[PDB]
Amino acid sequence: VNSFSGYLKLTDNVYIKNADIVEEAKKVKPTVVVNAANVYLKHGGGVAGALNKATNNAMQVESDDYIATNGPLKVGGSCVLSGHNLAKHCLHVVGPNVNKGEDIQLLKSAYENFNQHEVLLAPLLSAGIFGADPIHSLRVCVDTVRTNVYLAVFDKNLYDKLVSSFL
Ligand SMILES: Cc1oc(=O)oc1CSc1ncnc2[nH]cnc12
Repeated sequence: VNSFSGYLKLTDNVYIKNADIVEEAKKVKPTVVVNAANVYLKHGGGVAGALNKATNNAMQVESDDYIATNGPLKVGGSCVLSGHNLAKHCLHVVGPNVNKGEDIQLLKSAYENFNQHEVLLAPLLSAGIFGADPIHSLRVCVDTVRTNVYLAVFDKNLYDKLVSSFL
């Protein structure tokens, strides 16, 4: 038993809800919240901008030191950093950005990072401003992640479409 509430169960291990991931993190304080990161951990907009704003820019400060020490992530890769006031940990995962021409097959590799964590609160990777088809992202999530994932979909219209079209 865990504290996630109001989710629709899609599969044995995947759950979905129309929610703001920032507000969901602040209420659940999950062990892991996933950020829709880029390789530079520049948290400007989308999910990343919103999570970082909710940390009063502490996520960005921590991220800049991480990059200064380690260099950029790989597309499809991840790193674990602090969850600040939102979660114990933040798993920063880089899905391919279609608006940069990145290979969409890297979406499966990106979701594989979720399997290193028993339970996660997450957005759909490569959705929103990363330009991928969210229906496809949900399919890859279901077919790749084996651990327990709670997906927050900000937009109510998209949430309903994701549920209604789910196979
Ligand atoms: C736009 C975007 O940018 C990013 O990096 O990921 C996403 C995923 S959609 C999203 N955008 C904002 N708040 C949310 N809460 C739950 N899903 C979302």
